[PDB]
Amino acid sequence: WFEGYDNTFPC
Amino acid sequence: AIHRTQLWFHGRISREESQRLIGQQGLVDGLFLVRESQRPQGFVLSLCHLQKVKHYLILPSEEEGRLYFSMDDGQTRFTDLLQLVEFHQLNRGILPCLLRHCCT
Amino acid sequence: QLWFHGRISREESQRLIGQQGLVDGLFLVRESQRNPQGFVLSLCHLQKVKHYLILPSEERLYFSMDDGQTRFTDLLQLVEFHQLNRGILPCLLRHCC
Repeated sequence: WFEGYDNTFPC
Repeated sequence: AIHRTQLWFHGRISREESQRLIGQQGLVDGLFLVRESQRPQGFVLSLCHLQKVKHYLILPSEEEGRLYFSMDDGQTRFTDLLQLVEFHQLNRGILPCLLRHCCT
Repeated sequence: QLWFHGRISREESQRLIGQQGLVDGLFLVRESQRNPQGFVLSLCHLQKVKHYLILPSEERLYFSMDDGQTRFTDLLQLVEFHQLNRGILPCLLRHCC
């Protein structure tokens, strides 16, 4: 993720 | 710099302004624009899905020694924003829907 | 046994990897803080260190770096798998820090 954004992917 | 020739590119506008613009054009699913991040070589893809504007960070990295862009910390990489957009018109990748309509 | 560094900070891992050459595929696994359950895969690519969360869940206990798409019964299996295959990674793991 990126705090403050809606990105969702393998962390 | 070719992204400047694209109509979905709004250069440096705020998140609030991007959600007003997407609103103005009717909050259609896949309505989208690309803009500058407020603090460089970084960008945000603002995309409407289910009547909500979501914001996807696009960050630059180097590589021997040429820049590319990514939304997933380098798992998927693009030479420039046009390539990224064109990819995501056909493939959702990390996004919740396809990029369907340019927000001018 | 080499690649598991028990608990060390993120920075500490960046410094360890750093002083071993910042080479491609240089890696280590550590416990996170917190999630005592959680782990992190610290991996060097292009003289840059990245950190990949490894989270456990239950179906049967398993670990994943990508919310259940790719599962491993323990950490060793995940490592061995990623010596051959990239998975979500930028390069293979080949050197133990």
